[PDB]
Amino acid sequence: AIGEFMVSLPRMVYPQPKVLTPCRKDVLVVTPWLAPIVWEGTFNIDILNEQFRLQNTTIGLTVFAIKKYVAFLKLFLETAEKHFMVGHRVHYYVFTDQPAAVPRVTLGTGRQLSVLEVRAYWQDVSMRRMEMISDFCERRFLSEVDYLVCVDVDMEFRDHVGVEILTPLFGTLHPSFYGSSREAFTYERRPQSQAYIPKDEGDFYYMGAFFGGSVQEVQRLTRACHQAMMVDQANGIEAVWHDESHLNKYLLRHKPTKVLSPEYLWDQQLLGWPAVLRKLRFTAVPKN
Amino acid sequence: AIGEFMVSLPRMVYPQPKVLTPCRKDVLVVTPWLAPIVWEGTFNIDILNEQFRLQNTTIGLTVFAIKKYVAFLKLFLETAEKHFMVGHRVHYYVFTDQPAAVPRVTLGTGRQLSVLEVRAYWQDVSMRRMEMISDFCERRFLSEVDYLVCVDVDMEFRDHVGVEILTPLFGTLHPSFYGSSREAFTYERRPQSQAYIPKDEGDFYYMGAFFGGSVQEVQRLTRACHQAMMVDQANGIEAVWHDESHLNKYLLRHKPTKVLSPEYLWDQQLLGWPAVLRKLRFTAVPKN
Ligand SMILES: O=c1ccn([C@@H]2O[C@H](COP(=O)(O)OP(=O)(O)C[C@H]3O[C@H](CO)[C@H](O)[C@H](O)[C@H]3O)[C@@H](O)[C@H]2O)c(=O)[nH]1
Ligand SMILES: O=c1ccn([C@@H]2O[C@H](COP(=O)(O)OP(=O)(O)C[C@H]3O[C@H](CO)[C@H](O)[C@H](O)[C@H]3O)[C@@H](O)[C@H]2O)c(=O)[nH]1
Ligand SMILES: [Mn+2]
Ligand SMILES: [Mn+2]
Repeated sequence: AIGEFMVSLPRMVYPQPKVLTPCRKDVLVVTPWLAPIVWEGTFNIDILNEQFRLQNTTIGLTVFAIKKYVAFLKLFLETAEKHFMVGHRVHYYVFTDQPAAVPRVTLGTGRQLSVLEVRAYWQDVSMRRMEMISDFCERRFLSEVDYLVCVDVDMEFRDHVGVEILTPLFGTLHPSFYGSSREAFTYERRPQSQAYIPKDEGDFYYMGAFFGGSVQEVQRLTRACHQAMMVDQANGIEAVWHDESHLNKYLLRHKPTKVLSPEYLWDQQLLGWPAVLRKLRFTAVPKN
Repeated sequence: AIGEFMVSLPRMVYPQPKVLTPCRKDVLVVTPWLAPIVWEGTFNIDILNEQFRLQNTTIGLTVFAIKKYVAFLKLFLETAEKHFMVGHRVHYYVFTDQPAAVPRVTLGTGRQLSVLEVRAYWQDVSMRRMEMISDFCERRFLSEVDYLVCVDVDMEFRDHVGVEILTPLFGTLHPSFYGSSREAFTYERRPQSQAYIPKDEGDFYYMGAFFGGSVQEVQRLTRACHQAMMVDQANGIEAVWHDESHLNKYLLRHKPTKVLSPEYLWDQQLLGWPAVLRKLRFTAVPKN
């Protein structure tokens, strides 16, 4: 449950936070709109686990595995079982055109998986994830989970991804652009697109492969992006990076209440393991 | 309004936040439970003003001026008009035993003041602020304001205090203890008190002179503190720092969603103007 009466935390013994000692001096840990940017060292997971378990939090995880991408499900789900929200209630929603190709993955207690069949297939395909999350699953998600997390399938968990990410609305810093100036961001730059962002605007470049929030906020985001993509289709334009371009426009105009660092979306083959990353949590798998 | 549909921000031109450049390297800007700690340099007030004005936010400010403390009202209110939530809707609630001693202070547009008469007077006096904020003003605050801010009167505003503070629940770092280790904090240490905190617990020492949040969360806090103070009275014990001791116990067990730095509660006569304070926003007036 979100927003409901919160019982007291129990007594806990942990290191005192010290006002004159930053957790991290090498990175920005809060946005200019006072949203935490989540890096290792910024959170005490024991405190957060307590807070979220006291609310009996349920997290939904959506993932699409259409056509050949069903091959990625086994590693995705098996590593999610090792690293994603362990100890919390989790409901996986696997959207696929091949229900029989979903691997039988053994789940920990308090965790469940639903296979949701969708159509095979390009413009309706580009809008598929945003449309599916909003238009068709609206009522189900509201009844079943407190938060939704929406990720790419061509990925594996290598380390902890937990309740530190949960908040009304979050996006994730794209691993290729976190050091870039805004003029270099690959936002949609054509004013004829609903995703248009001028060269003097932009906070961050968020990747389309990991976003989430409360069910209400995720449905707001996905509905807005779906509607904007439909306008573009009607006007004969497709944004340069498809749903990611629209996600970036949305998060510019509706600031996220947390931002995940690139620990949460990394490609080691492409980008190595820089000093600023203490953990590589959720990482690209080769898709050639 | 809180928690309601949020319209898009307009286009804004402002400096890009840079991931590899902290706003502040000299202080902790986020707690281990991912609450921002509000210091100058951590927020873009233009973004925040936009967000809160788009919600037509109304802020209530409670202040008690009983017996000789009515003398502090003129400077308190006149400086609040210069610095507190300017541009936003503000409702001052002045609780006093001398309604006729409230100074006639000229208010900016969209701002109003209500004089609420209370009894003169020691144990019911110690609980007065927490009881008054909870038990008697519950319905009125819910109908009239979105956030409540609860402050001492023996104070003046010298610089901006604005919507950067607003959040479901906040406390303020006590200016005398922000560099102290938790064992040195003047928490109530007797296990016979409801305010008891052992020497190995505690995040911060919050001052009783500036706390706030949403109306719901402030009523939860003030009700809990009032109830705990009544238990102590029944058991023949008064906590070492009265309502502040109880506030500290509450905020240990119910973590605040922002923490205000000592910019927001300072005594220059006692503590000077240290390098870590870029602004002195709300400061002690002599009360001899
Ligand atoms: O045949 C398919 C194709 C895709 N998918 C699904 O879509 C997800 C994104 O695609 P991909 O990972 O290739 O792109 P990335 O380059 O890692 C991710 C980026 O590029 C996309 C276009 O390829 C979009 O622009 C997206 O917005 C952006 O983030 C993929 O993980 C699957 O869950 C599927 O199930 N079957
Ligand atoms: O005759 C009075 C006495 C008080 N008040 C009201 O109470 C507020 C707190 O008291 P004070 O500022 O003296 O204490 P400080 O030392 O600045 C504040 C601290 O000490 C308190 C006891 O004196 C409590 O322990 C409190 O919890 C703690 O923060 C004061 O600002 C007035 O709004 C009033 O209206 N008439
Ligand atoms: Mn991908
Ligand atoms: Mn005072």
